[PDB]
Amino acid sequence: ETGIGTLIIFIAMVLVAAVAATVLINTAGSLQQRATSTGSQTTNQVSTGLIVQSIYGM
Amino acid sequence: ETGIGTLIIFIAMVLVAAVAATVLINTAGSLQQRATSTGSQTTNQVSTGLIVQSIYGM
Repeated sequence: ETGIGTLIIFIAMVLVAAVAATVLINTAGSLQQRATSTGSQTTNQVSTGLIVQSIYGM
Repeated sequence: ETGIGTLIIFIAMVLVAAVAATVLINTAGSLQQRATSTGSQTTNQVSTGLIVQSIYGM
């Protein structure tokens, strides 16, 4: 009967959907750390600087 | 999955803002030295002079 064949494919459908879910989570986690670090590094880059007061010679 | 594309463009937005920041700082530093030197050179120019006391002939 059709009942047996339906159950077999059902298991396969669940496993496939889990794979695509894993890709999206892993990619978002990788891009999270890069975007956070870039923002913090740029903030330090703009604000920091050195200034010359006076120059003397002998 | 709108979250993925958001993070990618975010990185680019930060980098562009850093470029425009650099231009303004570099230009102000260049104009600083010219404006300082011109003031001091003019102060010397106005105040300095020579005077003739007396002239004799033989």
